[PDB]
Amino acid sequence: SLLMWITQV
Amino acid sequence: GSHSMRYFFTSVSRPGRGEPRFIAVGYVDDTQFVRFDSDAASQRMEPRAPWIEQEGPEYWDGETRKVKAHSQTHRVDLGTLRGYYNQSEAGSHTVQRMYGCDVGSDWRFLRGYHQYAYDGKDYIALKEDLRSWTAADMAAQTTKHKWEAAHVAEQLRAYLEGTCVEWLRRYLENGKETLQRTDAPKTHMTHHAVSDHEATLRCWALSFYPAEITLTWQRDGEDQTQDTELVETRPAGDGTFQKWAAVVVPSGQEQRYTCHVQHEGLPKPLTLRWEP
Amino acid sequence: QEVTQIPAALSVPEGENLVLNCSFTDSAIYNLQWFRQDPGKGLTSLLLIQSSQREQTSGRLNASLDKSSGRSTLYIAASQPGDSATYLCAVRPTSGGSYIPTFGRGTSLIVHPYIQNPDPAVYQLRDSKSSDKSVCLFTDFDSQTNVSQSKDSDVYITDKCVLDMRSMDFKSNSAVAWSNKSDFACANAFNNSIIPEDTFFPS
Amino acid sequence: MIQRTPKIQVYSRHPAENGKSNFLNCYVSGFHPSDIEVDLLKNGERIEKVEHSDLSFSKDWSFYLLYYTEFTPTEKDEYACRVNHVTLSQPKIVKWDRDM
Amino acid sequence: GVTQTPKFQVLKTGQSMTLQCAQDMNHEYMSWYRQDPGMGLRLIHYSVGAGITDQGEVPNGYNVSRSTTEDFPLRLLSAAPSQTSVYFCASSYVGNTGELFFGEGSRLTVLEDLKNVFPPEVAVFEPSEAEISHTQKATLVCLATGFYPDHVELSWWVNGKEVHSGVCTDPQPLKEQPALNDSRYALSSRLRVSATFWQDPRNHFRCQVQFYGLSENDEWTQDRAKPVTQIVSAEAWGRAD
Repeated sequence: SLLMWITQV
Repeated sequence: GSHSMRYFFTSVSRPGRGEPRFIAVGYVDDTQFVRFDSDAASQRMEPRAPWIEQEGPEYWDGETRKVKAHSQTHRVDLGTLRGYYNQSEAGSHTVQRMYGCDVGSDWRFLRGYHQYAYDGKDYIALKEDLRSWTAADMAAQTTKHKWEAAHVAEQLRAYLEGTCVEWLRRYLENGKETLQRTDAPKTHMTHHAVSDHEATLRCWALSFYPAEITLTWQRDGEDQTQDTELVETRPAGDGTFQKWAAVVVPSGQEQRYTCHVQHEGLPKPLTLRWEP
Repeated sequence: QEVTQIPAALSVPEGENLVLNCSFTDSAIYNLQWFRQDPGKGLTSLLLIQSSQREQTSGRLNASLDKSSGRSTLYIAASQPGDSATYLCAVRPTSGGSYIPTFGRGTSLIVHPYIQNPDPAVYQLRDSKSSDKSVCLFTDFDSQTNVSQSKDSDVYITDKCVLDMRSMDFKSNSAVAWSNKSDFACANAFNNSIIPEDTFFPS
Repeated sequence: MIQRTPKIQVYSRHPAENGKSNFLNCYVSGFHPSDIEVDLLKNGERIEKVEHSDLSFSKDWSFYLLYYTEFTPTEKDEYACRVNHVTLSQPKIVKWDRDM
Repeated sequence: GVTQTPKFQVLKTGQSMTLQCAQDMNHEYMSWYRQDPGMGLRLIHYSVGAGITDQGEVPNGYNVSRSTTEDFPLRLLSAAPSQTSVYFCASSYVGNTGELFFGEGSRLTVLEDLKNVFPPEVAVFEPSEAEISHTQKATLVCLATGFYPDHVELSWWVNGKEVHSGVCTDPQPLKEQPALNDSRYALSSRLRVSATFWQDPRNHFRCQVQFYGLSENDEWTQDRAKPVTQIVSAEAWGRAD
């Protein structure tokens, strides 16, 4: 299951 | 034994095109189980392993929304990085991200990862302690600062140590027959005359899983590391792998060499010797 | 999955330190955000606390998060009339894939102005365009009085409003009443309200 | 920036046995950027329905893909893989050798 | 930040319209809400990125699209009275702190018949001599009456410049006919100044009410002047009397 909260570089 | 779940993401800018290309794939050990292609018609996360097809609509809708979010985030990253490196809009660039977790024989958390690369080289990576970052260059220091200020590591660590391992366990169980298996290598040796006083001996390992394997040649008991031609382990296309190692030997001395095969699917390492 | 704010209404005198409560049933949240909204206006973000953190501060505002207990507390120090508004609490899910927030229904807060020198009075103001029509202004009363609607149809009464004259460090409450009825007069305009006994009624 | 030339391996899924259905594979790895052109040939001609795996990469960020198509080997028919990449001044042709 | 338009809009039943929402923060997540008394904020539609949109709690009657990163248009193909509400667009990252950013809000009133639209009448009332002697202060009162829908913005202007000090405007209008669902509205405001300032015949006071009503493309053919978006004002001058 994928990570949900991804942060932009 | 030990296991892992990893997700790989590749985003490529396409100057002149309406959207960049985004491809995501997920793996449990050496078995791929899902994929997403931004250029594809469905626009949904797709199953690529039989055991994952069991998951219901809720799973697929959720994975699809999360992967589309990933796509959007990476679309923005492409522009951001172009800025950090003050590059032109005319060239194509690549961003890659990989994250996942490893568990031991007890299926308990062992390690977590979250690495990022720009144009083929390390950009920023989460350190083993899952609390700090390693920035590859000056540009990455801006990202490091940004991620530290937003407490990214703390929020991420929770996924790596919790959600990631929990779903990995669920997958290992649902896909037992596939994932919790070992296919011992089928081995054999071939002989090919080279010059007139030389011949090539090639040791083969086929139809094995997992991919991890060790092929070594010996001449009268001693390692031939330097003089051994070894090819990268390759996929057969049916879920198993292949590999071979070869040595060139003087005609009439073939019997002096031995090939040694080590794989977890074997109760004991195998030794092969040319037999006329 | 459910966010609740109790009490749903709070009344406090200017200057007091207050506490607003937030409760959520599912502890798996990514963050918790507090907002304030005034009637007819939009939503202003006050504080944002990430689930990995414990508290946030901004001026007189301070909020705590107890994720394990499924609760958050918003503290407002030395409250002012301007803090009057509806405070909303919201959370976002850590997992699920929708990113959709869940909002509480809010707590309506009213911070009553402190009137240093109450001087309740009812005045008649005439139209600048024609001394024909007028309005009745009830003003300078303290926090103790509430303004009621009229008992007659076609009689209009606004609720108490506080105005501030900063350069004079002065503030005052007022409510307005008017009507085209012939029997309406400032003397009886606020008859349906409970007004101070010594309210000034100039003749 | 940095660009790595692809490694190429052309082989069959199962041991070659003339007249027996099999799968011809062309595994390209260790390359970057990901844009790559791979074609399977039969006697110098480009083969019709050739599919490939989903793009993925290794620890060192280099890419890898498996191109494959079902076929029936014979003594006469010769197969090969033709690959073109930015790191290649000319498309590289690797002939299939089952005897190895 | 988040910019949504229009701030005010009147529509006849069956008319179509699109509320715009733009954000320049590279936010992946965008959403639309409607807020109504006793209902709280209800999610209509949302999007986690370009090329994806999903239904919220009350999607029926609304359509959205996310062709770009910056915009998330909300469209009403055929406006219904049940859609009269205040709409809010909200955006955020799908990471970082996850903070939500709300747009300023758009008020929409959908009516079966546009003849129910009325601009406000505005009047300014002068401070009483009794207040002036009793408190040494002078309160002016502005009354905006008989308008519909409740789409107004009231401001005070002293000697040509807007003022905020000493002003209190009712937070919300009152219904002139409380029992009716389509009642006209009234709003009051007060501007208090020193007795000395009011007594100077050189001081000019103006209460301005910006009303948002009909536009050119609306049918009228009545007799009463078309209640278009306009400003209605009332004024008063200081006086020694």
